[PDB]
Amino acid sequence: QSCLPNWIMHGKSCYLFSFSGNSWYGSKRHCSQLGAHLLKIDNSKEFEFIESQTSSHRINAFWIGLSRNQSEGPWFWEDGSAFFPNSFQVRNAVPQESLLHNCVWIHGSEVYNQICNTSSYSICEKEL
Amino acid sequence: QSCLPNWIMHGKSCYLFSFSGNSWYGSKRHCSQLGAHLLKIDNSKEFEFIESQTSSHRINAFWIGLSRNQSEGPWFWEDGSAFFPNSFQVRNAVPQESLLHNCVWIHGSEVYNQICNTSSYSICEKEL
Ligand SMILES: [Mg+2]
Ligand SMILES: [Mg+2]
Repeated sequence: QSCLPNWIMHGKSCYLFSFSGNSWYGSKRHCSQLGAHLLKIDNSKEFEFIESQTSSHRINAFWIGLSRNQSEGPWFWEDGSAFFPNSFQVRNAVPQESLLHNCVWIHGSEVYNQICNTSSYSICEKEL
Repeated sequence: QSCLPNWIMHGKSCYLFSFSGNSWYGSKRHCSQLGAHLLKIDNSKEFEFIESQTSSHRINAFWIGLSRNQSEGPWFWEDGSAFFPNSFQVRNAVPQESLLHNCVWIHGSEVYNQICNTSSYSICEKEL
């Protein structure tokens, strides 16, 4: 099958590495504007491809589709599907106390929680 | 190592799939201006990575670093290196007489010679 201009084909989907700063919120709207969603990392195969591109773009971090309503709350993907530490675990980045670290980005080969209104790059996914 | 934003690491190189129309000439100067060069396909492993991308963007063709000086002359890569058909053969799909189909692009999975001032997309490559 085919992907759109500037989107990368891999596996069961097309991905767009958006080198443009936005909140997680804005990054979520952008992907959806394009008929897509924030990157769901389903399994280690898909993590491996993602990590090959995120680790060659170290200067940037990339919001993904993982979040939680609040600090005590479970992580969930965009489709509402539950999170499994089948590919990565979320590294708690919080310096001290915080109720705001409720959105997830990837940097290099690691995944961190960050403040949702923080500026970062992003990855969009669209299933073939 | 690292690639420039909007470029893609694979094997020993960074690649720019450029979704913008240009003659082979302009594609060549656009690549060189980025400190790169039009795609050189060294082998099957590399050809398979490129074709994974070009086959999912079939609405258009991609200029590469292959071209010749006259119709009855050998193909060479930008670095002035010899063409050998270790990875692909150049398909001649030329419907009438022509002294001008002297530049090479990839379209889908296949490689074709074409008139050089023709507008299509391009691929830049930058070795690691
Ligand atoms: Mg996925
Ligand atoms: Mg090469």
